[PDB]
Amino acid sequence: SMGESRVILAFGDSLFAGYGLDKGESYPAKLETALRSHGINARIINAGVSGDTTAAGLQRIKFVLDSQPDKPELAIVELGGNDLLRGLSPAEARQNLSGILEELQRRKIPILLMGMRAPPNLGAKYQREFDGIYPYLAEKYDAKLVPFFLEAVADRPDLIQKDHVHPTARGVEELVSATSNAVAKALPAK
Repeated sequence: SMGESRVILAFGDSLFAGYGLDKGESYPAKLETALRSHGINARIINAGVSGDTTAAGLQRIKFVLDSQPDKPELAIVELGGNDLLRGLSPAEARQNLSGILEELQRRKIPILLMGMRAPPNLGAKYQREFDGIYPYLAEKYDAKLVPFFLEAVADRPDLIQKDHVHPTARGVEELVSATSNAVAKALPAK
């Protein structure tokens, strides 16, 4: 094919950075290769930063854009999962994401928003509020939306890395039942 590659900014968190994966296995790298099958030669800027919250993304969006030798022709924005992990306000996440999208819109950079979904641990009230920020933002900022970015792995635990293992409250009881003898034995008798 003719011509320089199309520049895409992948602006996100550990899901773009490729946490736990080897070189070339991250989503932006594999997406770049897959776009060849759509007739596209892309250079995807991997601006994923592990642990980035929406506020962290807002803090760096201008710097990331100003650092580019070639202006992005599309920005893919994938943030909010870390806000969920910290239990942070969904309203503040929406406000922070709004600031990111406003900067992209100012520069006339098209936006694709990757929708994030809350797990049931925080409760239905928080989950409904968090999930709704993405369709709201896509409408407000004329962005295309992938409603549920992680949908394709949602029912596939075999496709999810084993790393953090946080017991549930019932899981904690299981650990206590298995380890209390050892604790009692390690404590000097009174």
